[PDB]
Amino acid sequence: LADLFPGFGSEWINTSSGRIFARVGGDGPPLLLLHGFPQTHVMWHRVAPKLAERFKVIVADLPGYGWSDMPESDEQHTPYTKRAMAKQLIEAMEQLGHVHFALAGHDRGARVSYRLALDSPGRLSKLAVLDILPTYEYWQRMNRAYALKIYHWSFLAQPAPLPENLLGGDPDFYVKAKLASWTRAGDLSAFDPRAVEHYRIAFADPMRRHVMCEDYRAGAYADFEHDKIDVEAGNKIPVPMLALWGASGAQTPLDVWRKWASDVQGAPIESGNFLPEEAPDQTAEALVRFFS
Amino acid sequence: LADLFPGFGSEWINTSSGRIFARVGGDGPPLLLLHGFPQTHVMWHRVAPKLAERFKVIVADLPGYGWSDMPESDEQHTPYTKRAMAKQLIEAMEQLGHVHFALAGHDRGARVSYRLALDSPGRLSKLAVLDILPTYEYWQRMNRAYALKIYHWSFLAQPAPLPENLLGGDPDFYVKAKLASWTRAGDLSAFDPRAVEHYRIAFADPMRRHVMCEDYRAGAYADFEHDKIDVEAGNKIPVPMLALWGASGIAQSAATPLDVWRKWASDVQGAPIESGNFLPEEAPDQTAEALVRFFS
Ligand SMILES: [Cl-]
Repeated sequence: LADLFPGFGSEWINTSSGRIFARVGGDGPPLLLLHGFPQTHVMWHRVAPKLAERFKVIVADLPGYGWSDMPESDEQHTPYTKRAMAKQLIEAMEQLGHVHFALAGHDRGARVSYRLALDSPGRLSKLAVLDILPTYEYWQRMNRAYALKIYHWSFLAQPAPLPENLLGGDPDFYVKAKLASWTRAGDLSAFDPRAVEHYRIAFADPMRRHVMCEDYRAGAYADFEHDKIDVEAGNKIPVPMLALWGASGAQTPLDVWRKWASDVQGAPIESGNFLPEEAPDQTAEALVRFFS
Repeated sequence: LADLFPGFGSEWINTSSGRIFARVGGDGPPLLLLHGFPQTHVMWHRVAPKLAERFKVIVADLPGYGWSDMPESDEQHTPYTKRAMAKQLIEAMEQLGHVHFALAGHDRGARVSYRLALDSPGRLSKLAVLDILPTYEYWQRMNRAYALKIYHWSFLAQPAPLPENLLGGDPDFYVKAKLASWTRAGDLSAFDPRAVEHYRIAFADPMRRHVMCEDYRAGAYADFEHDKIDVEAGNKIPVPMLALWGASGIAQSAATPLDVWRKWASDVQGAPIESGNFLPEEAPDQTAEALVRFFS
């Protein structure tokens, strides 16, 4: 497996729920980057160096993902709820002495990120979310068209062992097909082959796949219920926010986030749903300018 | 594989879209029975003998299912649309000299049946649909709760080869889990083990699994569009109709099925029966009685 982060160290960070793995580089104000599904921290390999010019950049594997430990789940999928993941990553950041930091997330990591901002806004100076709407909004939008487009939200959330059993027959094909399907190009050409190998190796492990299903089960149930409480309470994120999204993938995303946050700017980028790899120069530029 | 219709004949019926396999028994008015997913004609084995006491019973494998031929599909999934399946089965019935007949369908076969009644009502004396609402009605109900409870409508409709690839690793496990999960009890006890082996063997063929995926792809697209045209036009089935459904099945999930069917048909009756989604196997005496009384 290739080292795709020149000048970055490798850290295992202890928490009460298990170790969080991170690549760490740069100096200056602290910036945490959180990947999503079906990827690992290495999805930031194209943009993290530009960020590390100006920030101390911490590129973490989500709880249960990549090389992070996998806490044992339960009947409500608790450690893979975004609330729980946010609490664990707040603990990890405290181990480094970071109790107020900047945060950017993509996909599931962006879900952790806006949940973190709702639950513990004092932890964040600035927030970026990439290629997402709140989990509540996806579910509110779930008609025939959406059930077909984002079928994996219901499929991966089916009670165990249904998706686990299916995913084990040929995991390489499934993860490579998802990676390609969600890009503008519809193939693997936006990715570094070395990064695809990281994703494939992670996805090849049945325990790692079970975590992903627990993540989507949380997304269908507890995450949705947490979001619903905020909607009903009229809670809006007060942290300055940036919403970025691939125009060919979230997509009016800024209209949606304005209902969820009181200080948000945003922009589409010509890309599918893997912005930091499909449009790394654009994405890095927007993030550097926002966080500075 | 076992003979579950002892005494019944067999036919391999030619049509422009491929052969239809059927077991044929009894004597009297013609009655066609159409199975669904993930099953074959043998799911009628517990009610078919009783019906054969009063009707000429034709127990057919759906186009692409069981031992019927599997036509090559196309970009619109045409031969596995319920419109096309109904045309094909109309041809098959004509080969037998049946141009006006009674019809009962279950699950996908019931979808073929109500589409048949919408496109070609003159072909049916009476119609029974088991364990279903119209395809349009399931999609209209699509929200979070529904998407989570009936995931396979969207899963199996994903573009090929995604579900085919997933189902190929351990097909026995998936189909046996579907059969058990959709029964009242949640196990395989409602089935004759010999019938389960018919279902398992069919599902073990990748070409048969591909057909099933095409069926659900049609169900997500062309079948839905066909249904949408009829309900937006206010078209109702004029053929006298019976709707039966298992109380624990998904046709009675977020709907009162008879009220749904009254939107689609101008002369409909029906009733729930205590059962999951496999009425003719889970509640055979009750199902057989309802059908005999209705078609008589
Ligand atoms: Cl998604």
